[PDB]
Amino acid sequence: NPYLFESAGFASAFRTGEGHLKILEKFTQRSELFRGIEKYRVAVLEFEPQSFMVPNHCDGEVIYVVAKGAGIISIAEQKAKYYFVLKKADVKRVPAGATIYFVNRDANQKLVVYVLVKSTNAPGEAQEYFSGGGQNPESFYRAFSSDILEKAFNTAADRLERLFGQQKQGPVIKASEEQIRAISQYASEPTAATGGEIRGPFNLLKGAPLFESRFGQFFEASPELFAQLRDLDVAVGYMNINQGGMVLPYYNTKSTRLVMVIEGNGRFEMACPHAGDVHYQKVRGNLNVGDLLVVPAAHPITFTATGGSNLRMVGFGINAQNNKKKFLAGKQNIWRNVDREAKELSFNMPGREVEEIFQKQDESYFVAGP
Ligand SMILES: O=C(O)c1ccccc1O
Ligand SMILES: [Cl-]
Ligand SMILES: [Cu+]
Ligand code: NA
Repeated sequence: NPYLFESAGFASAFRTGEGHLKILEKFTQRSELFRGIEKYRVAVLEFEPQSFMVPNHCDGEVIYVVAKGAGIISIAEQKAKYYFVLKKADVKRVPAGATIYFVNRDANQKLVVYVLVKSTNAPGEAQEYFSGGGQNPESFYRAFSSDILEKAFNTAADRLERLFGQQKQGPVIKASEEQIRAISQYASEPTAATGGEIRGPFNLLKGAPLFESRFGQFFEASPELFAQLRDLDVAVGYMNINQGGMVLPYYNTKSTRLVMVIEGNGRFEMACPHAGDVHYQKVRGNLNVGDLLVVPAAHPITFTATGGSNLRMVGFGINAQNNKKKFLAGKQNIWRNVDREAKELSFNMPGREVEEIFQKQDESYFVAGP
């Protein structure tokens, strides 16, 4: 099964006592089937209580989704400073090359963010550039010659050796309660909101889901409605399947989805046709917290919640503009927009009987699972 990337298969670019980054392999290293998603990476960042990330920029465009906890993100640009508060299920776009850091200000709970990265240059390559730090993480200022740094900073070499030579604790480090309180104060300060500014986070569970029943909900932030997604042609979806529920089988017309488990457990089945006559392989598996599943566009799929909790999933939708979900069963489904004769011809069954079978399910979207 090339579609399922267990959390264990993720690579760990850094790990400290205060945090870690896990990132998926370039999808094209797994399979040539993934040439369509070559520009994209998925990562998980975790911060321990009272932690701070050394300032750095990512060369890729980034979307962060808060999976667990609470915190702050700050952004330092040439001509602007931002602070935003991050809560569970908030989503935040960070422009490529923006210098950022995070703070987990909570004393007890980890802050866990799931990350989509879209490359701009070579497909799928993603790198952090530590402006902060010194020895570990290595600051990029150490790449420049001393004669250059001295002129640039108008300072003697010995002050610069001290400046870039004392950080050794790695990319995520402890911050004191007091340091945190002071950053919290700077973050709560009112600013002048301009046009052209980086936009703050939006809650994915805000307002009305795109569809629901008693057994689940699908929320989505589409690129049509969110300018900070529009230029990447990305949608962010949130699937909340009630304990013991399922989503009815469906396909996305246009948009391949990179699906990460937030909470709970489940399983899935997908149909995949990837000259003799077309055959659809059964792609099947289980899902745990932190797993990634690639759901290619046009592929029929169902997710089943298993265990004693809801199955909660976030999906990064690519090529998302005008995407729709075609449901394959339930009251509201594609066959409602097919007339009798075509049902009859299609299944070689008298048409009224096809209608009867297709209308037995009075519920839509989500139902009691097997
Ligand atoms: O949009 C999807 O098909 C999807 C599926 C599972 C989880 C989140 C999602 O956005
Ligand atoms: Cl017939
Ligand atoms: Cu396929
Ligand atoms: Na017929």
